[PDB]
Amino acid sequence: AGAALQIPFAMQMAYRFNGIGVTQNVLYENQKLIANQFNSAIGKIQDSL
Amino acid sequence: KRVDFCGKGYHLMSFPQSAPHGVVFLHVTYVPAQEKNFTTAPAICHDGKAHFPREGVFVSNGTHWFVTQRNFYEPQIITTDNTFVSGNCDVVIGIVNNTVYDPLQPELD
Ligand SMILES: *[C@@H]1O[C@H](CO)[C@@H](O[C@@H]2O[C@H](CO)[C@@H](O)[C@H](O)[C@H]2NC(C)=O)[C@H](O)[C@H]1NC(C)=O
Ligand SMILES: *[C@@H]1O[C@H](CO)[C@@H](O[C@@H]2O[C@H](CO)[C@@H](O)[C@H](O)[C@H]2NC(C)=O)[C@H](O)[C@H]1NC(C)=O
Ligand SMILES: *[C@@H]1O[C@H](CO)[C@@H](O[C@@H]2O[C@H](CO)[C@@H](O)[C@H](O)[C@H]2NC(C)=O)[C@H](O)[C@H]1NC(C)=O
Ligand SMILES: *[C@@H]1O[C@H](CO)[C@@H](O[C@@H]2O[C@H](CO)[C@@H](O)[C@H](O)[C@H]2NC(C)=O)[C@H](O)[C@H]1NC(C)=O
Ligand SMILES: *[C@@H]1O[C@H](CO)[C@@H](O)[C@H](O)[C@H]1NC(C)=O
Repeated sequence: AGAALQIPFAMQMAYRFNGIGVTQNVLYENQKLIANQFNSAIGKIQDSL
Repeated sequence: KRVDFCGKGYHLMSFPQSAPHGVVFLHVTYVPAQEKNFTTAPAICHDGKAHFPREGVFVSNGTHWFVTQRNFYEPQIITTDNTFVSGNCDVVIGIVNNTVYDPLQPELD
């Protein structure tokens, strides 16, 4: 939408949780589990491929 | 709100014009400009409680902390009407110490 403006990635993930109706404390208080789940999900794609 | 469906930027409004066998759309959009960098933090710890912005981000100009809206820089001081509380400050990665100002009790002298 213009020039790239940097933001830390967990803070971008919190904006995106807001965009679906969940408060952002739910992301910050679960950060490690959410990242573990994303990593297992990405590791399952290359296994199926 | 569909990205790039009505031009580049944040769609404000669009005007139609007729062409021969066709149509022309003049899209008016909003494009952000002249950014500055800041230090930032996800929450703020005060009295053993974690505070999150209601809307906006916590930013630091070098020595002081403010809340701003995310798309236009307009800094304000962090109060209990700017933020909400959840939990204690032991669980959030990158939490920062600052004071969150209450209006009522300095009204009550
Ligand atoms: C929410 O669901 C997750 C499942 O992804 C739970 O986390 C797992 O809990 C089991 C316990 O049975 C552990 O063995 C796993 O190692 C956990 N997974 C990860 C990625 O940490 C989590 O406990 C659930 N939360 C609640 C409150 O029920
Ligand atoms: C960050 O902004 C603050 C403004 O709040 C500057 O601090 C001073 O703060 C006092 C009381 O809050 C004001 O009376 C002053 O007018 C403010 N400015 C000055 C120049 O004294 C602070 O200087 C700013 N810091 C940086 C690094 O820009
Ligand atoms: C951002 O990354 C920096 C590393 O570049 C982290 O700084 C380190 O913090 C640890 C404490 O967890 C210290 O032991 C290291 O000495 C620091 N390294 C440097 C180079 O400063 C910083 O903590 C990270 N920020 C967050 C919020 O995790
Ligand atoms: C932010 O403020 C809290 C509140 O005091 C600090 O917590 C103290 O941390 C030190 C060192 O980690 C401990 O020795 C104290 O026992 C803690 N106090 C309490 C009341 O728990 C915290 O360290 C501060 N954060 C930073 C980065 O300085
Ligand atoms: C912000 O700082 C970075 C270096 O950390 C620099 O590359 C960038 O151009 C700066 N942008 C602005 C708007 O100051």
